[PDB]
Amino acid sequence: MVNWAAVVDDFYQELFKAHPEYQNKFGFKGVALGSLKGNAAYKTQAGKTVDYINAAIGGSADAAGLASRHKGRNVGSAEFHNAKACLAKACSAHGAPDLGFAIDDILSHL
Ligand code: HEM
Repeated sequence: MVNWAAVVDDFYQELFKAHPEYQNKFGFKGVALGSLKGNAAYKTQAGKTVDYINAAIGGSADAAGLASRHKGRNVGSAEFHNAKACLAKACSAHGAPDLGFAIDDILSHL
């Protein structure tokens, strides 16, 4: 099966490398990027991200609800466009399909 967990790990490496300040909104704020896999807050967040991807592909994802939740953290369209780029890189590095369609669905509610 597609190793979405590995894709997600690379995604966060790309995301926080390009936009380190985004990491301050998370429970693993301040943690060195190279050590995130050993952080409990990160493990939970990564798991939820993997789940969301599998839900988008599976057809059960609630893109409107995820979009609203992000707005509730002052995360909007600009951040998701940046994320779209980081995720494309991560997908490509693992021979996984691009997930732009899934991010676009979230964007349609931002
Ligand atoms: C590919 C793009 C993204 C995906 C698939 C994604 C997915 C998710 C998911 C599934 C959750 C859990 C929501 C829940 O528990 O109901 C979450 C939470 C969150 N996301 Fe994202 N997200 C993305 C982009 C971003 C970006 C660019 C930021 C910028 C800061 C961000 C900030 C947050 C924050 C602060 C939380 C809450 C963390 C917490 O509860 O400790 N997200 N995201």
